[PDB]
Amino acid sequence: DDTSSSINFLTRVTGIGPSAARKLVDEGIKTLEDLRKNEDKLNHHQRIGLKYFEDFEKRIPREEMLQMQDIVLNEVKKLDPEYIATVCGSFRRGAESSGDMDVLLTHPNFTSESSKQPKLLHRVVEQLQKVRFITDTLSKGETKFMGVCQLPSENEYPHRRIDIRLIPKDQYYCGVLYFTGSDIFNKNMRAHALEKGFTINEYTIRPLGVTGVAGEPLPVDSEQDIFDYIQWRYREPKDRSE
Ligand SMILES: [Mn+2]
Ligand SMILES: [Mn+2]
Repeated sequence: DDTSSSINFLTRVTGIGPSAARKLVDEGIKTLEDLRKNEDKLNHHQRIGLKYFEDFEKRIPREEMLQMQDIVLNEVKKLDPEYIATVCGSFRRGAESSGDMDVLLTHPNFTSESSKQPKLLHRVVEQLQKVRFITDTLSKGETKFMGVCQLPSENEYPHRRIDIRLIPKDQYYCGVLYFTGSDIFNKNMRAHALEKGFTINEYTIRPLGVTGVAGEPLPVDSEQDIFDYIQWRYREPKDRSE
């Protein structure tokens, strides 16, 4: 009812999951002013979401993402040019506006065999924070970081969501592909690959076999190699709507 209407509002909060939104109702937390008066019931994540609830509802204009991406890129280069960093999402596809910035990141040092190099990501984050670009963190794993950022005012920008992922270099490409979408796109493509006897995922492309349950990741060094294995002309991201 007008109360279910309540849980619906909660979940609008980044961090607030249903079961998590639910209990807060059983606590008599419904509107938002409720929540502000009740930070203590919330985790760091949720607190942040709450913190930026408004802004988080606003969309990112690509004139904005552009500058974002430049900042992110120039910072990572200065730390180690051997760093690969690509802003994926519809944004990559040319989208006129975006919801959040999401950066895929890699390094040759780091590969699907290593698997343990937090410092790799961390250093970036830190450099970003030092920059005053990242501004808060919702969470922050060895391999992933979700947070907030903001362009630099000279006089102000909204705070945006940002995600940074660390992928082993031998998996990066697929991943870039993958986070590039669109979803149909991925779908049609894995579909195709399959015709051609190949199985793709966000991590790797693999040849199938008899009975079907098969594989063993082919080497990828670019998105192109993906398309090449499946012998499909290469689609630049803009041409990826489907
Ligand atoms: Mn995202
Ligand atoms: Mn703001």
